[PDB]
Amino acid sequence: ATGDERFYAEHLMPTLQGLLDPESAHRLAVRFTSLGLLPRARFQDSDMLEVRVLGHKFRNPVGIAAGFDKHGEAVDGLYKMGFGFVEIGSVTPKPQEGNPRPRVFRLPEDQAVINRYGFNSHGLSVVEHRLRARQQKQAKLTEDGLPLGVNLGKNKTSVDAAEDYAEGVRVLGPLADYLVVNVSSPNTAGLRSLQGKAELRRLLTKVLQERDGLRRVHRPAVLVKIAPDLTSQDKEDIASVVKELGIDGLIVTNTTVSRPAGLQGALRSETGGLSGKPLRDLSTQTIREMYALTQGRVPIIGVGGVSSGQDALEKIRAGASLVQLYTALTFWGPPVVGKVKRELEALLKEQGFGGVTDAIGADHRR
Ligand SMILES: Cc1cc2nc3c(=O)[nH]c(=O)nc-3n(C[C@H](O)[C@H](O)[C@H](O)COP(=O)(O)O)c2cc1C
Ligand SMILES: C/C(=C/CC/C(C)=C/Cc1c(O)c(Cl)c(C)c(C=O)c1O)[C@H](C)O
Ligand SMILES: O=C(O)c1cc(=O)[nH]c(=O)[nH]1
Repeated sequence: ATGDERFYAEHLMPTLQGLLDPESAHRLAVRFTSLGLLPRARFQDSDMLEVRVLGHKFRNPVGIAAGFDKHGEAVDGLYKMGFGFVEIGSVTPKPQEGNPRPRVFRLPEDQAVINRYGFNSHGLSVVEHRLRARQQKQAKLTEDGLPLGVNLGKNKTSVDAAEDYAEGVRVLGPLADYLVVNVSSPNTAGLRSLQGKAELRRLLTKVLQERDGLRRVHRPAVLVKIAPDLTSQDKEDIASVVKELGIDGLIVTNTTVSRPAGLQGALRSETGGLSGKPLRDLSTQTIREMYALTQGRVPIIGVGGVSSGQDALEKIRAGASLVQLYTALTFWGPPVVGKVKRELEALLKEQGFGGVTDAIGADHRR
């Protein structure tokens, strides 16, 4: 390990967290990142970490999960941090405030967070203009193995969920390498019901028609982000719809409304989605299930509790082609990105994989 990793993890981050409420801390993190005020990213990505998936090259398989940069303000700073790809959002069609404060909570004893933001969003028009200001810069980044994802949500008061997602495809689709249909936020009433077979089929048919209507150079992959709290029936149904419609991939998983036995944080019974270590293995097992149900033919972005190279490799071996993290960044700071990549490379070598690609779904072939 490096000195930076230790300093951030043991001293700087815990000290700053002791001084700032979680939302203020988040806002400062976005601001600092957007301005490029970050420790020097020492880790050079090796060829072993390159993944080709979703019609793109990814320089490394470690991305920033949705919810950190909700409004597309810090994309370049996130690449500077060493992320192989950036996902922004969720973005709603109209601007909306989200829930009253406080709405984010740290569980330090669990290395977890609970949030109930409720899709606070600058809205499609603001984010569209923000991305347009760097659209050609992004085109070059994408070509150089650094793709951009855009995660779409729906407004609280909308009377037509499918039309909300359709508007997101039309407005932000042309600026994204991939789009995410987020039907798994636990913080918007009725949203998770869109994961049901009939609702999902209707919704995704509309989303895919809108995507297919975009010009070729502006036509993103479409992925669906799912909950960790689905029944076996729900998962079978999602896999069936994914295959029927030719959905490009899955993001597995969002936060959990479960509260695993053993949580110690004083704030464990706050309403919202739980992220970080207590989610890790629930997410891994959901990746494992979804990979098997889709016969390994549908790319999966694995997310939930990734804080180390071992966490990343477990999700990759379970069937993820790429991974994302968020909560680990909140505890360990920017050095966690290089840490995960360096550990992942070392483990791939130790386990006799030629690269990340060889390890994808390896557990299913044991
Ligand atoms: C504060 C916070 C805000 C989030 N906002 C979003 C969001 O807007 N859209 C989304 O799809 N996921 C959102 N997520 C979920 C993350 O993208 C990710 O699925 C989840 O936190 C698991 O990863 P982690 O354990 O590495 O944080 C959010 C998570 C947190 C902690
Ligand atoms: C350059 C940086 C300075 C960070 C200062 C700080 C105090 C971060 C903790 C933190 C939290 O405590 C919490 Cl609760 C959240 C949600 C977030 C959400 O992002 C979060 O970043 C970052 C590391 O990129
Ligand atoms: O905005 C939020 O509350 C939010 C959205 C989401 O998809 N996941 C999450 O944990 N929080």
